[PDB]
Amino acid sequence: KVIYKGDTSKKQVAFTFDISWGDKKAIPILDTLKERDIKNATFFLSAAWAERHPDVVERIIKDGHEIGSMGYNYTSYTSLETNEIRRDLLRAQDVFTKLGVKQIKLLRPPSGDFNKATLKIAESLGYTVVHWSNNSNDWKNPGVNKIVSTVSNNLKGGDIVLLHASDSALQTNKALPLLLQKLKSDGYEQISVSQLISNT
Repeated sequence: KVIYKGDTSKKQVAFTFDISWGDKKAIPILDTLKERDIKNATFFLSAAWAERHPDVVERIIKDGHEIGSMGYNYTSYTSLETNEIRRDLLRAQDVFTKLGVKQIKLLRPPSGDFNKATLKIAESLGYTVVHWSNNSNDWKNPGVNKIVSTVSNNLKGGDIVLLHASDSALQTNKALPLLLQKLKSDGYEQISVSQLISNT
């Protein structure tokens, strides 16, 4: 009931960007996506961050991208009671609505940590939990070439690719045109995570 990937027999993939902190890297990444004509990437946002940087959220919404939740506080759901998790998710949705975000259907739990409890809660709140199938490791800043080869050497149809647009991502923007070119030249289509889910 978590989604790791979409239809493996079709040439559609989802680039996803997590943002848990920062005020410098997301906007240039957004400028790059616009310049390369991508209007349907997916961004998972910590709502504590979003509340502090509504200008960045505004830009994500304006350019057309899908937004998913990463809760409010950036602490692991596996280390929390049931009610604490529900409350974090509710606080987050409250913030997202005030920022004008279309109602959240998608959840990426902080740090990617979840268990059985988390999933049922998420289901109780109407959320689909989203993981990934292709980790760029861009948060490690291993070099542009390494980000590009990690994603592209392993690229399969249906992939959900993990990238970051937080201020930890020093090289993601530099890698992004090369990633998008690889997609186009090899006949893959970049779609949002919701588009990918419905296309399964």
